[PDB]
Amino acid sequence: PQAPIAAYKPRSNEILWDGYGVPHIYGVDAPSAFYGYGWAQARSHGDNILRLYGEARGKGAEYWGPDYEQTTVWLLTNGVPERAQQWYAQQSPDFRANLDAFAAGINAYAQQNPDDISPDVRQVLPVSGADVVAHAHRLMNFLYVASPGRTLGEGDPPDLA
Amino acid sequence: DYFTLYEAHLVTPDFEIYGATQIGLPVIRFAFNQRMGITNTVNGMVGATNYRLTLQDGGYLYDGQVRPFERRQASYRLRQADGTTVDKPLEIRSSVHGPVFERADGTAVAVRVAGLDRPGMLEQYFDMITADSFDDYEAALARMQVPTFNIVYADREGTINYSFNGVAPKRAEGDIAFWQGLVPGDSSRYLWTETHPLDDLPRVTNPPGGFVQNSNDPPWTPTWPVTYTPKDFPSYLAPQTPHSLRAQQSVRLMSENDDLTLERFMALQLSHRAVMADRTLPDLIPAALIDPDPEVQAAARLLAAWDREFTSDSRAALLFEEWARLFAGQNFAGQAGFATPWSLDKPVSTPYGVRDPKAAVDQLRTAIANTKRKYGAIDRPFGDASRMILNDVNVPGAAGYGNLGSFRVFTWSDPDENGVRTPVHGETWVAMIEFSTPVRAYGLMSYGNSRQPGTTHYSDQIERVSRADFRELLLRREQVEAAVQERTPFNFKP
Amino acid sequence: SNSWAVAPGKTANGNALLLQNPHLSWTT
Repeated sequence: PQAPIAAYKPRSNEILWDGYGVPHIYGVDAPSAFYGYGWAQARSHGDNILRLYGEARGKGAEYWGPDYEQTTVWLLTNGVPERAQQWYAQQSPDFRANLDAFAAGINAYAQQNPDDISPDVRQVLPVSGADVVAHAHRLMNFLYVASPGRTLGEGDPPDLA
Repeated sequence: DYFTLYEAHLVTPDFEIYGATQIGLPVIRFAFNQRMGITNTVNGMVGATNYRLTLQDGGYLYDGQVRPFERRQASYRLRQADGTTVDKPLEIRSSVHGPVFERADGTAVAVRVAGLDRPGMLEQYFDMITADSFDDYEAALARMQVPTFNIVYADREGTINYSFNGVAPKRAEGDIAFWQGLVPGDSSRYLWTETHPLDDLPRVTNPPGGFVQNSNDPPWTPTWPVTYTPKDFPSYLAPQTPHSLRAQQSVRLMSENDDLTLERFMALQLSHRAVMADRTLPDLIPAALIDPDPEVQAAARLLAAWDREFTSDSRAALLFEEWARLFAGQNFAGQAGFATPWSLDKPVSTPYGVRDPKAAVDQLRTAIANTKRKYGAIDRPFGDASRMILNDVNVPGAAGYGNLGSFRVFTWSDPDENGVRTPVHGETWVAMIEFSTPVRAYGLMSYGNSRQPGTTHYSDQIERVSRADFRELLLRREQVEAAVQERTPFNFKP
Repeated sequence: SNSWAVAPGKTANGNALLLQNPHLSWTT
């Protein structure tokens, strides 16, 4: 039959980054790997991650003003932030700990490297497991499946680069 | 912002995942490892309904009676130009269907989204990509917590699978177009409450043709020969519209080739054929050569000598695009110009031909003018106008628009004042994996692995993309140790 | 986006092949 190659068994927690900035995250258990993964993402994409999490809280208008307001109304009206709190509580305990670790990795990157976080997303920190669930919820159900454009009778895709 | 991908590799004593995912997601949607891997494409699963309400006496009409709205007074803060915030009131009205929005034209619309009771999306993906076997993969998929996407799977035991995945409401009538528009909001006739389980959805496993595929086409030729037809499923799951020329190429590239190597598989992915030129130039060229305008004749001879590939050195491709914009619309998806219409009975060789050659030559006349205005000439090299530019890296483009038949896609922008255009959409994360022992995998990310200011890892892959020079993906510890340039120890205490 | 999976019988070496190929915005 032929078995696969022997799985590697990490003995310490470390990110080995290669020459293209790809993180190879080794964790001694699941929560450690998810923490490493959040650290890495914060390093490579921290600012836009924090912005996105802020929006998924329904706090885009509060944090960043009128350009974020229609998304705020869409998400609050569709009850997205509160639903994310519920989905978060409804996680299995083990997976919840993975989500908590991921969020803790982001917070930790930011805390250790505050120079790398843009001023106007600093107010988003700290992030939580529930923020992670919320961003995924808004992406899947309220961008991919149900877009504001199709409900409101608008059209052209997002426009903020 | 939302759509940006990131490449990573996670290893613990109990699992290993490699691949790409949308930033902010804690699981890898485009994942593989030593055992298995998946990918995704958009299927547009119609997971929500927008209902047109009839407003009457401060409520809405429903099954013959006026019914009051669920109303709550919420609020949010709005940041002012001077850094303060003000409290803004926000009424959240709701009907039995769901939350109510008012369009600018006065239409009251209630949106009803399925699967709001599915908290396990992230965990489902996580269990899918760390599955020990295909049966475990399928049991995870079957939970129905991932509300959309075509999802394709392969593994080292030899199994492949395509699934038209998502959470689809059960309805008793109406086709996809009906349920995509405004459904009447005045009757329980159209109020769905249940959704389809996985075995109600189009799926294919280890089919006789020995491959599966999806290139955003409706799921009716996921393989060849097909294993089902549209009448085997409810008419509201997916459109029965003409398959794009890209999707037609997808089927051909897989079906017509055999004894595939990873190398050949990779070469086939670079396919950048102007299939639309194959379908139209046979009728267009002779019609155009009849025209008295010497510029149209010259345009016709330039197109006739073209090998119909979107290569960097092509002198005809820009002109051909501009003609196609008119003949088949700005999206290149229009069908009214063809002589022989698309048919599911000939799904990779229709539509075909030019219905009205004389009108098409008039379109060519206009396209010549459009081409000179956009690009400075009718015969500018494709890859001199089409460039991939990140920071100070500026490299020649190749391949192009999917609806013209290019498999590898670069949705070129409108040109600037010098005729230079760059990709707004297309190839991002591209990986090809063979589930040998050990696995062998290659990939590239067009726009690098970081977007933080001053990073050296935003523009460092695009030159390799311009030459299809793929990175070997490094999953084995010893490979990783040979390549490491930075080590970040960490420790996590809950 | 594109997606391919190829069964062992259609390959020379006898191992399945997978293409991951999402098409998304560049947002340059």
